[PDB]
Amino acid sequence: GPAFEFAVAMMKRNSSTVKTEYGEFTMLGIYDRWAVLPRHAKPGPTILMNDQEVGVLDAKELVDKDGANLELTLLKLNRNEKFRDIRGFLAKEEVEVNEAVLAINTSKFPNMYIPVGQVTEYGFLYLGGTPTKRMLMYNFPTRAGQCGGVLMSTGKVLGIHVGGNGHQGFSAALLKHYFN
Amino acid sequence: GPAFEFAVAMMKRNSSTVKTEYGEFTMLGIYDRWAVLPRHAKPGPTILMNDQEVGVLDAKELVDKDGANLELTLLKLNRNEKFRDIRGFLAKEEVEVNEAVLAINTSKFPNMYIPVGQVTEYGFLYLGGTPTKRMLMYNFPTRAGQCGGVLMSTGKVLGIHVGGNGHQGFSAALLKHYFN
Ligand SMILES: *[C@@H](CC(=O)OCC)[C@H](C[C@@H]1CCNC1=O)NC(=O)[C@H](Cc1ccccc1)NC(=O)[C@H](COC(C)(C)C)NC(=O)OCc1ccccc1
Ligand SMILES: *[C@@H](CC(=O)OCC)[C@H](C[C@@H]1CCNC1=O)NC(=O)[C@H](Cc1ccccc1)NC(=O)[C@H](COC(C)(C)C)NC(=O)OCc1ccccc1
Repeated sequence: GPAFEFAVAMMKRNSSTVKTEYGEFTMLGIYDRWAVLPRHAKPGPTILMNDQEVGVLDAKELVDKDGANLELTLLKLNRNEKFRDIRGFLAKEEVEVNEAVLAINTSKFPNMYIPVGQVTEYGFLYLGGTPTKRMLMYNFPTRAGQCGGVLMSTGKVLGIHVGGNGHQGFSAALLKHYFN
Repeated sequence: GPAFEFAVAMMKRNSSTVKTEYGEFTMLGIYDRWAVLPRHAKPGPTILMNDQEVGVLDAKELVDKDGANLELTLLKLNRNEKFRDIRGFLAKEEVEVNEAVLAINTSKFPNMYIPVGQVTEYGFLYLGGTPTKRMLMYNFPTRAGQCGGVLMSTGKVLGIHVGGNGHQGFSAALLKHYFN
């Protein structure tokens, strides 16, 4: 009940629809001009953000202390408007919860809110052939076009949805310390 | 974008979670003390409505002019509070649209909003072995616990979700003339 309302306010204020040469994704703006997409979105020097071309100034594919893939790209947008700073709402570490909401917003799946239930610290996953770390697993979403979806509980942003197989979905943990 | 907002206001004001001896469903209140569930929910003389026992005074399984199943039960609740009258928001006939929202609200799937895309007049269906009429078909929902979900576009309630198979979902058309 509350998770839904937090989720709507967050998406309203910080999410956008993004098209890359590789598909349509949900994008979350974090602070300043920095936003986040799944690594596999591979944004080029320009993206379509809500139907509008927007330059990308820099794009950092995140990896851990040994170079393992984290499956997220941080992008800095070439736009004058700043995002509402939501770093305070980011989890400091991998979070497990009994109930979470996955919020997806594209032209194909507009305003989609999915209660995903239990979210567990899955850890290492061979995702699309790529060794990936800091995965959060949940049951019951799992369709093309949903990546970038934002995983949340009341008052926290836990992750960004990056993959799945069957009734299982996987988010990359979205950690406060990634930002700066 | 708009369909989502209409859908939230409708669920907020007219939907409830119902447990019968046969499962958990979304229930929509229509006017006065009359509400609607899928036929297969088979409500008895008492139901749990939002965690609270509520008497049922009468329950009518709808069929057409030749006795074909329509897969809906109209129930009259033994409670003093009246529902906000939404008969004005009901479709007068089977409606086809390119984009619709399916809204499901239970303790298991709270505050779930699914953009289901194209909704077509499927008509006759052998649903769970039962010959059923006035079905609306859409692609991409389709899980146990989602029946009773309310199918809507901006400003109209089209149907109530009753079945599915694979990536296909089916609503019973919710027609204005059923009420009175
Ligand atoms: C979101 C992005 C998209 O739509 O693709 C455009 C590039 C999409 C979401 C998943 C598809 C099925 N369910 C989903 O939630 N993500 C992907 O397709 C992932 C893309 C990718 C990520 C990381 C590295 C490289 C590519 N790929 C997968 O999720 C992949 C899908 O495989 C198929 C065959 C089901 C389509 N899944 C995967 O590799 O899972 C391995 C696994 C996990 C758990 C148990 C068994 C196997
Ligand atoms: C909602 C109610 C519920 O959870 O069951 C508790 C009683 C549920 C929703 C569907 C389940 C799978 N996807 C759904 O959206 N509804 C049902 O289970 C239906 C119950 C019912 C309705 C009407 C008369 C009698 C019973 N049953 C079905 O949807 C049925 C499911 O069959 C399985 C094997 C997939 C579980 N589906 C069906 O009969 O479809 C026939 C069909 C339709 C189109 C193409 C091929 C076959």
